Amino acid sequence: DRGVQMLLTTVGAFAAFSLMTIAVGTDYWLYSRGVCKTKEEVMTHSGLWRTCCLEGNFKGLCKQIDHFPTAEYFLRAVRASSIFPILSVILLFMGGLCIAASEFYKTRHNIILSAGIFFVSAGLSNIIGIIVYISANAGSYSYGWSFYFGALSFIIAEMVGVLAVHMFIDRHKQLRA
Amino acid sequence: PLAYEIWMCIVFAYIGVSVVLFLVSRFSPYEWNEFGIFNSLWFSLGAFMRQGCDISPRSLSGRIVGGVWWFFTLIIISSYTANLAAFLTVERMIESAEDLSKQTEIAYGTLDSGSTKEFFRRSKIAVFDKMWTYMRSAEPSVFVRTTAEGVARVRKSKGKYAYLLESTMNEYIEQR
Amino acid sequence: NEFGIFNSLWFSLGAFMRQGCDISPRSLSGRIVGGVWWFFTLIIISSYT
Amino acid sequence: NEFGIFNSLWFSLGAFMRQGCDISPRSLSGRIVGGVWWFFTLIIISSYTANLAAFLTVAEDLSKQTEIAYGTLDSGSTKEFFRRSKIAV
Amino acid sequence: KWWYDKGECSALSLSNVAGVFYILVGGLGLAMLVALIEFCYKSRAEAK
Repeated sequence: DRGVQMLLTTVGAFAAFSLMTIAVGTDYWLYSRGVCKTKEEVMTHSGLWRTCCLEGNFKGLCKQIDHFPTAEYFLRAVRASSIFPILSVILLFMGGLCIAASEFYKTRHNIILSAGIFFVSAGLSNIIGIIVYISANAGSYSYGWSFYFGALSFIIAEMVGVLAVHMFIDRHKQLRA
Repeated sequence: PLAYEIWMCIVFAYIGVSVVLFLVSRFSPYEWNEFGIFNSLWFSLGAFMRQGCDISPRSLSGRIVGGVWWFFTLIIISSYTANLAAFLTVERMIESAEDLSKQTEIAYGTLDSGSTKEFFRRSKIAVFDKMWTYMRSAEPSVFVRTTAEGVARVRKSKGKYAYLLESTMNEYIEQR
Repeated sequence: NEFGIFNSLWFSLGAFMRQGCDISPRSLSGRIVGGVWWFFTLIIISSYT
Repeated sequence: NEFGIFNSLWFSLGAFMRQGCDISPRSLSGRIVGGVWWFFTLIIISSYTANLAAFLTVAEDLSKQTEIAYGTLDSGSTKEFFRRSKIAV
Repeated sequence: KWWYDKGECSALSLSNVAGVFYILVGGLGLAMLVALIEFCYKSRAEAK
């Protein structure tokens, strides 16, 4: 039905925003074997910003990752900053705002398209971020639940985008009726 | 042949390429089979498996998306085949006493009172003389008191220990 | 659907030899079958080469 | 002949990537052009894959380039030998 | 004794193919930009 599409779109947008924010915040991205804090080796959370000790002499201690020790330097810069994951969160937020303004100040019909473009772009930004992260780490291990929260954020966002575009298409079909 | 993350990102990219092909192909109202979401997913899957198409994008934006997906597919599939071949080719190819004498990190010993220790002690070959110097100086005493002791020491040293002994006992052990 | 039994056998043979199709399943179920056959073909032929 | 300049470029790109065609030249001359581009693509892509499979299976600058810096012990036969030398290098 | 006796010394990874991913996402973005530009242009033309 047409009335449920807006609910699905809005609830999806909220879910994607929340998942991406939690992932950018939490520290469970990579279960590695690292140093909990310097001045030997144990399992570590190693989230996006801070690597935190677990199963150790002092389990629980968390420190900031030392991103730095020319293409390699530029990658280090793009990874130390999380421009891509952060940009994904910003874009999802703006998409949500558009969906919300779909009703108030209605009949514009381009605000929905804007929502869709924002959701799809957030997805692309999320994938670029993941590739930068994985490439930056290397040069055993495992990926935590925040990394998969990020991935689920990408999938939900792409789906919400498809729904948005579908809604825009239907609105113009009605307008052309 | 391809790492786990490569497969994961191939799937994420497939979803993204399909969604963008659908968006660019159908969002504009000034364009009203063609690529709906279902047909677009099919086009992308077929392209990755190099299995040809039933439709292809006709617009500039659609063709940009298609072109990059085609290039990505060529590099990834070629790399899968090349690395598989490297696995199989290489597969078709320390293992001596000198390699043991050279490696001092790995510890090797013999029975304390036996023809092996005497043979190394009275030897005149350089390799065996180097081995004898190592054993006579390798503290703690690499020497054992029984063959089964060396067997257990090797089986209980994370491969950091080697035992020199007569071949008949090894033949019996490998067979048991 | 131009997919009788003879056409189905041709679609499959062609897909295995990495050649053209001339028809592609249009329904959801047909598409599932085609996708798995495509993946199977890719792995087996790459391995032969 | 639906081959305009845009469609010609699409046909060629798709042939290089060994992908779908969706339109094939019907004339004799179009087919000559297509055939040679096909052969070129087969040899070049086969060789890309073969050479990747190889890649994935297998200085005197001192004086021959000053960027690298070289020196010796201050009081030694090496410094004296260089100081007493007469050879070009 | 003092020289020889003292001797003391495969699966492609994203890193190997990251570039092709970067190119893909770059292309996806360019495509979206081209489409939006065409839409905005044809929208103004729809005014007249």
